[PDB]
Amino acid sequence: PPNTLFLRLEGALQSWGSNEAKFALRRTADAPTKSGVLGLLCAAMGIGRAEAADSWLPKLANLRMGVRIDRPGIRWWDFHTVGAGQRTRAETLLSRREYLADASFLVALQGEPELVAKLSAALAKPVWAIYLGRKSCPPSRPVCEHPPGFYNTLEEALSAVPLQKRWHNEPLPQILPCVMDWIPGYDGEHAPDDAEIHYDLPVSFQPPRHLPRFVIRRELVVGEDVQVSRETGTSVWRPKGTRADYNNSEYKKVRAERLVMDHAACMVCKAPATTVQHVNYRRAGGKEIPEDLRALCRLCADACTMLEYGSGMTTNRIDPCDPIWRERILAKRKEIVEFRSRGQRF
Amino acid sequence: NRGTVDFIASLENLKEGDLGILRKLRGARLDEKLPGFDLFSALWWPLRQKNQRAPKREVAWLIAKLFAEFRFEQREGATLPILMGGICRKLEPKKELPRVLARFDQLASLDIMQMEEPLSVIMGILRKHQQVCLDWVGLTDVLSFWEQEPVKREWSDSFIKAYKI
Amino acid sequence: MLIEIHMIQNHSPANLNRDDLGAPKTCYFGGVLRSRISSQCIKRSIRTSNDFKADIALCGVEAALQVAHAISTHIARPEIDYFVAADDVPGEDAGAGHIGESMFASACFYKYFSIDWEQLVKNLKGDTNLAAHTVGAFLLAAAKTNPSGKQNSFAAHNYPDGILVEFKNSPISYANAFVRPVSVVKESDLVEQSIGQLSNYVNDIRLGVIGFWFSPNNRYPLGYKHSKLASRNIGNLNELVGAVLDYIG
Amino acid sequence: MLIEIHMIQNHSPANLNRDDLGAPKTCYFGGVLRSRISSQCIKRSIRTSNDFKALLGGVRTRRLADLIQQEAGETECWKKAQEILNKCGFKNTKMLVFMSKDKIKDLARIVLDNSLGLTEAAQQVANVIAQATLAPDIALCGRMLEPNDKDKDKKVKWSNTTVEAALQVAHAISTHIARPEIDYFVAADDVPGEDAGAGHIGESMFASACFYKYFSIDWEQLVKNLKGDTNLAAHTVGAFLLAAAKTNPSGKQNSFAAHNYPDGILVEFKNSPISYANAFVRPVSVVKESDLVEQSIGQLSNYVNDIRLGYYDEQSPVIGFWFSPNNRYPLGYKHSKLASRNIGNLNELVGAVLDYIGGFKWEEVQKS
DNA sequence: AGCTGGT
RNA sequence: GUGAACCGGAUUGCCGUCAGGAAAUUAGGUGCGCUUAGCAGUAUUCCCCACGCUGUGGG
DNA sequence: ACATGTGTGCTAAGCGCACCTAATTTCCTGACGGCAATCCTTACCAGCT
Ligand SMILES: [Mg+2]
Repeated sequence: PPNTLFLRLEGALQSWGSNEAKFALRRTADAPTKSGVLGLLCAAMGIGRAEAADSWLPKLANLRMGVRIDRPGIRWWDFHTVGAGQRTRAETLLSRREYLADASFLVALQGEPELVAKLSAALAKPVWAIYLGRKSCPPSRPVCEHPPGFYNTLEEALSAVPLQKRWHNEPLPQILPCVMDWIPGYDGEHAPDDAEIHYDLPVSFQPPRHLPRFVIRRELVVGEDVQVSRETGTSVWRPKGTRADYNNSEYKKVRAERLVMDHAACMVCKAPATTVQHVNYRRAGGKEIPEDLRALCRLCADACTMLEYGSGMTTNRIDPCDPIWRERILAKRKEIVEFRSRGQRF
Repeated sequence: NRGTVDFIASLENLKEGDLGILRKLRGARLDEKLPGFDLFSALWWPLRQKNQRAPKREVAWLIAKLFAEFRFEQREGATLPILMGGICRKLEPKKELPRVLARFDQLASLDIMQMEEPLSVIMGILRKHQQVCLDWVGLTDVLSFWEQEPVKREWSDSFIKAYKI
Repeated sequence: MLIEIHMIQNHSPANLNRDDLGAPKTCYFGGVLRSRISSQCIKRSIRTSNDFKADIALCGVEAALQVAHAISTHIARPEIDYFVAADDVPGEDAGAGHIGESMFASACFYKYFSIDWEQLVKNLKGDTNLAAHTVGAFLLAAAKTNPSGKQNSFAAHNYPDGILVEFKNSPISYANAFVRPVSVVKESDLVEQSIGQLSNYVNDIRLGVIGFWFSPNNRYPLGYKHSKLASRNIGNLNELVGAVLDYIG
Repeated sequence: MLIEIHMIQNHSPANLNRDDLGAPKTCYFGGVLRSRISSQCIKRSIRTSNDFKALLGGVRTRRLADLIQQEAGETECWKKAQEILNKCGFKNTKMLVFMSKDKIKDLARIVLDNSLGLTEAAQQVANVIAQATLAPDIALCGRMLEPNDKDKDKKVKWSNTTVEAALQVAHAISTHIARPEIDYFVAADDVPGEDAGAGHIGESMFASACFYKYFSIDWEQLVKNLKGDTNLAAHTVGAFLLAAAKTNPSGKQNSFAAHNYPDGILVEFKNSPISYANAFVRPVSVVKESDLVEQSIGQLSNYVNDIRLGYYDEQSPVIGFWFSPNNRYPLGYKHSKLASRNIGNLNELVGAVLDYIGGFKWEEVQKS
């Protein structure tokens, strides 16, 4: 019953060639051509060369299809200098290539579910290094997206698939152009006088011989059948770190462990202890292991806050065990003793 | 935000001796003098347990030092790139306008800690032009997120918008 | 089975790929202009020198490679130069040269590679373990010699920092990680922010294989959690080469 | 075999290089602004250095006919020389031409003055220009020559002018955020007047930065373009080492006498060069302890650690050097004890690198 | 005797 | 594998060369921290071995 | 990054400032230098293989 798979063409660069390229100006078209997705199809089966001409192009040449523009990518031109007889003589051959940049597409393939069922297990697992119609243009999205289903008409299938969104505040095309083939509703029907001819229909493959086809423009506004999709997936890293946990339930109980592990005493300037300091801020602590804290008296923990609050805040901590952060701690404690105003709090 | 407003209002409560010792700590971190750290702790600790959103610590320390040095008053709608730019229209475009303009653009490519002296010269020419109001809350929450380029470009476009009018 | 060498590569300021008028080449992605080197340039740079030749079945049955255009993780920043060639013989005035202008760009790049099962076995050359030997050469030969360019005046041969190798068979470039160009926040590096963006994309898509990860002396972890998003946070020269060798066979 | 020479130089407030508008050169490395010194300025200052004078043997002139006319007491050949040059391929007084100085002087003088021809005279002058490769400054910096195809003769040819550069000087990248500073100067009018003002109020921009300077020698290229000899090659390598450690770019040094010396040398012998630009992708922000030089050296040594273990090349180890004068600035302050031959001199490292080059000594080679 | 690099 | 393959825009470069930001400045005047206090005390001193049950080894 | 280690036993209330104030003149650079090629032919002809 699922008669259609929605091919997902999306990458940094892509190009399906137009007809106006025999010489060094090689161009593309503003739609994935029929033999610009059938080449992907033939690569996805793992064959190529002259095998596609028989039983692979006519195996679906009787089958209509439609394409959708998620966003119209702009046309980019890349300089390309073929070296000819250089890595004949050093005469450098010249060229220019056309690239469609940042364009997403959605092709339909409708009519029957046996070939679509064979084709559904052809996009993800079977490969012959599939790309976006150009050999050096990678598909940036899983092509096997948009799972198949029954939607009887071309517009229903082409509009009954959710439309993605990359970031939240992103402009979205409210009109989605649709490229559709010609439907012979009755025998002897003549094409409407707006249907341009596209020459994307191979009858052989190597060397390329071609047939033309009729292409009908069509339109799709968002809202009636197509709609935006859930985005999620935060593209903002900003390295994580918790902070400011007085007590959930596991600070009351975990302060005492190093309080009386060190026998109710300080560690640097040994004396009756009050509080606990934290070293190795890998996690600021909702769940704290008992080999990282440091039960330590009031004045030298105030000196620890001296040294931490000044200069960098960071995630590296003091660790008053290795004697390189010693003179500063004692000096700060000395000015704490000399200059603390208890009546002015803290 | 409902957290930075309390910080600015508590800063406006500070008496002469406290902001004097804050004035003496220009360009100096909050460690080499005990009373400066004590004042900063008193100003900075109690606003985290009452409201869930607080500014960054370095932004708070720098803003406290600059506030003590300059002593403006808090008024909505008086951010830096409006008064800046308003004073740039009162200039000769030939020579002095590029001078003051480059002095302003120096801020857009600096990290939070090193902006004490460029903000000092910007607020010095603001004081020379007799500016009393400065949106300390607005400056603080555009400075605590100064590392994202949208707010920097919005601040610059605010300067452009105030300059063309 | 398919080999995806997702590779990051920072670059010290130097122009590498030049268009007609001499600018660094550019691409369009994510609604911004980003710097670009052409896939032909880096692919020829993988050839044409003997250090990699230590391979004609792989860049010629045609050839066996999918090399992508080097998409910058951030926006393009083309700069310009101004050179004066001196006269060095005392004339009536000073200055003699072309007094032209050059132009350069510093960027952090990304690329994606593809070597399939039969695309490496039918490559063959003469062995069946060659389908592991040549790949094992490749996984660090792709990060062996920066191309070429104006190196005699802009010397830049910065080795890459963070290298991915995946054995996922579905060919998908992770360029959608760089849909938003990478901004810089003071506490992390540009390469570290780009690698965090790549990690953040890695934790996605698996919802709907492994992660073989390279970090030299593991300075760059793929995720700041014990639940590592690659689970193979190791790497030292040919250790990864041999591990891919006995991953394939 | 190729040699890497790395420096980390902190400089006084100075303007060693400017663009057309007069600003110090800047590059966007790692997403932030880094102060830049152009490679060509360093190459020129090392060319004109006071120790290269025994080896300075290249001339880049368009006034070749003036050079011919200077060494002729009474035989005025300056229009004949000009037309010989004008049909050589240069079309005007010409474009810039690179050659050896004394060779072109004497033998272009003898090949120009004789009244034996005008067409073959230009052809042999062009051949003398093209064969002028006996100079190691041309061998280091490199030279091509392209004459016009319009203002020439169909009977005049040009040989292959292929000379490869045996030196890749990198641009000196600052180890931190560039802080470009604006200098305001006036010009005093010496005589007084009514106005009591300046003769010229002007603009100058200066930048104080710790520059990561980076050079590289292709010694194999240095001898494949300097013919079969190695004595001149070793002398040039020693001369560059002395010059680079001893001379500074001749920018606004009369106004900013920043003649400070490189506080770091890293010479490592391998067949795959590396710049430590990625050692400072993270900008170096100083702390209260230590200084900018030490923090930069610390980040550099961290990078040397994970490219000597993570990117280890133990097939060809590092022969990493220093110029730590009596160990004032050590590299391995925490872990990196891989500096195999940390010394505190300059002639010692010169002699050492020419020793791993081959069987040479510092004093014997210094005669070519 | 033809061929190929130059005009 | 496909209007698609396989594919460098390459080499040569000092922006240099002249520059006081100088002339002038009271930081000004007003102010109480202050009302109240034994560092003493036998009738269980928290203990553990430990005495004819208060001497005896210490936490 | 106040709380939590009380240990015979650790108070506390009233009180916290107003206003005049910020100036100008003029001064601001001339010249010299700016790349050539090579990315389809009036195609046969003679140096010589
Ligand atoms: Mg203590």
